[PDB]
Amino acid sequence: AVVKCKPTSPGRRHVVKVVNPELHKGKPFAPLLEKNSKSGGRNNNGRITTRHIGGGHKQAYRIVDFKRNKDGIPAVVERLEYDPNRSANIALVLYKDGERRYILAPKGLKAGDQIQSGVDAAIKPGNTLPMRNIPVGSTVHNVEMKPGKGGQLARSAGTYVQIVARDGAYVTLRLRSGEMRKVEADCRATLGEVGNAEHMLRVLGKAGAARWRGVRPTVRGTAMNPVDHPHGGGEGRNFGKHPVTPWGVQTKGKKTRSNKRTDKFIVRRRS
Amino acid sequence: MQVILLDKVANLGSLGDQVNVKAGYARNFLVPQGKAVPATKKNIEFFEARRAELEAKLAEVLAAANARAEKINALETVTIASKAGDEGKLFGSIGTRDIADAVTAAGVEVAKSEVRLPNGVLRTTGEHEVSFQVHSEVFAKVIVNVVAE
Amino acid sequence: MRHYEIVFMVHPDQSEQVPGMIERYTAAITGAEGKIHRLEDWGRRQLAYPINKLHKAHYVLMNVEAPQEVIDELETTFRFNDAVIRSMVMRTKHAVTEASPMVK
Amino acid sequence: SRVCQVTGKRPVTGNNRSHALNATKRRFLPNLHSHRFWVESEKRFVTLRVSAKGMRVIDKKGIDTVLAELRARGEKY
RNA sequence: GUUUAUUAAAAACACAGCACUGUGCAAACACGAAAGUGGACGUAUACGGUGUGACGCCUGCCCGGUGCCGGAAGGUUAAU
Ligand SMILES: [Mg+2]
Ligand SMILES: [Mg+2]
Ligand SMILES: [Mg+2]
Ligand SMILES: [Mg+2]
Ligand SMILES: [Mg+2]
Ligand SMILES: [Mg+2]
Ligand SMILES: [Mg+2]
Ligand SMILES: [Mg+2]
Ligand SMILES: [Mg+2]
Ligand SMILES: [Mg+2]
Ligand SMILES: [Mg+2]
Ligand SMILES: [Mg+2]
Ligand SMILES: [Mg+2]
Ligand SMILES: [Mg+2]
Repeated sequence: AVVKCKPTSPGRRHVVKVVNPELHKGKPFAPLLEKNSKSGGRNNNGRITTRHIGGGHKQAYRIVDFKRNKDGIPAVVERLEYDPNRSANIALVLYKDGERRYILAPKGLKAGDQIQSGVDAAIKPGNTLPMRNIPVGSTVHNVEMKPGKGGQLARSAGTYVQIVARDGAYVTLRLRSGEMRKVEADCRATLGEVGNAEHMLRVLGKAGAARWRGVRPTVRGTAMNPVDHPHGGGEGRNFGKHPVTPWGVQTKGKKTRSNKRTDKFIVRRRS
Repeated sequence: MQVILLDKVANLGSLGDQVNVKAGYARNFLVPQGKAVPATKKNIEFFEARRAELEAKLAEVLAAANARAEKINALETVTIASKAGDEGKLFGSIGTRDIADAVTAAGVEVAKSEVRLPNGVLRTTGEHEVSFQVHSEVFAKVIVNVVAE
Repeated sequence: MRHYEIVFMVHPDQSEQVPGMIERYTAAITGAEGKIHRLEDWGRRQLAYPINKLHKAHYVLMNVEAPQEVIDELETTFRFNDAVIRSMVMRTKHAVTEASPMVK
Repeated sequence: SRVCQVTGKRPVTGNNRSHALNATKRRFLPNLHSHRFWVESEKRFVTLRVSAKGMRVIDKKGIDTVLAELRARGEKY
């Protein structure tokens, strides 16, 4: 439910909230939190490695169960919660033996639905079962890449990965970027699309809304000086050269995939 | 790599042969598994004159235990119960340890790396052929039956 | 309740285990106080055209007077049972109990 | 560091003498590889960080010899 | 909002937004002779780069040059 806010002040003129009343308006489950220190984009040498990262609000890492190990114990969903750490909403679930965990929320998962991981699960959104047991053509998310490792594919707000084939030990996955990847069929994969699908509908509206998210201002390269960026300089707005990263490498179209360990798994590249 | 042999190998010859193989095949596979000795003239003395028939004895005390894991293991009534669904539909796959738990219990205490499988997963419930390679010369024709729960 | 006619097409290599399935669908129909009127195995029958890269299948007819909850529950079975190829949950007005023309 | 434990090969320095004979200092790195060697006199594997020349030495002197040379030299393995 | 502490506070930068593009995750990229680290305890609705700069109506033709992308037969071609 998106809400185009009203222009009481310039800066609210274009804010589009995404008001989900189903999210829990309280404190998160404290035994599944830990410290999540910021970095500013600064590695162990102290230098900025990744630019434009800083400030924002303090956050606490919700320990989300991606590996999803509780086989055959049926879980019920206690409530959906907001997660500042990611773009999808998370669901505090409650197993039969009393263990509470967080999972990513599927699309049709509401407060009170049941879920179950394992092999003998039911094929319906929320359940985690190995991809030699999910039918071909279904849409799954939170997909592993190695058996028992942890979900890594389709883990964002409103994404999903289809299972277009199954030939022996591999299944072919149409990824969300359009890329066809062979993953082992023993890799577990939760059914259904991941929940918060209208997350891409939001509009931040004002300059300091991205500052709340740890997104520092991004200076474009043609405004700099010829020592700073390759684009810099000129007596006016001059850009007589090809668009390169500040370290000199081409941007508009140069493919920088240098991994040859995993080219046997990639059936088709994206378009 | 002039290397001496301690057992018959695939495409080069039998015991007591001094074959020139590549260095990777001698170092990584043959020598650590005891199937070769790097042929020093002090080792040709250790082997070819002295232990020509003594190392030939040791290859023949192993074949007596090789034919014995065939003759008593002819029962082929191997019952392994696994959880499954219906008309096939297997919950948990049958590997090579799973076949080497019943034949270990009913037969010889054999390791897991001796089971030979064309399927490897063994999903469909029922009888399945399981060849054995307890040693690289003697084979068996055993069929393991998969039982549901 | 609502009279039905459910005919489905099992893979012919699974023909030896079709009466295993019958004893659970009919159990789920009578498990909801539901009548069954006829149940006629048509055997391995030659296809008119090869679906799923093969030419034969093992047809089963079954007339059913069930509630519509345990029929929608049954439609999800033929979806995720990989042995059955096609299914046809078809609705009829009255409980037809006279046998098929293709039993003779 | 890049030291073959068998032969003691060490990264020496040189020049990139171009076609116009310009000299820029370069390093000749050895062909080191971490490798496991089967020790029949202990029935186990020892992981030596050895150059590709050094594997030729082990296949000529025998592995049970060089591991005695490293004890007498004073380096763990 | 920010900016030349100390002759310039602007029409400059930023900005939300837009688009092209790279990147399947041991990601691309960056800091590092390396281990490693940031990215990110994130997973394409994600991240980096580049351009433009709310909004409204719009964004017309040109692939000859230079770039990048794909084609793999021929031609030429290095060490070996
Ligand atoms: Mg940035
Ligand atoms: Mg921007
Ligand atoms: Mg900018
Ligand atoms: Mg300037
Ligand atoms: Mg420059
Ligand atoms: Mg100008
Ligand atoms: Mg000009
Ligand atoms: Mg000089
Ligand atoms: Mg001033
Ligand atoms: Mg001033
Ligand atoms: Mg501008
Ligand atoms: Mg062109
Ligand atoms: Mg052209
Ligand atoms: Mg080209």
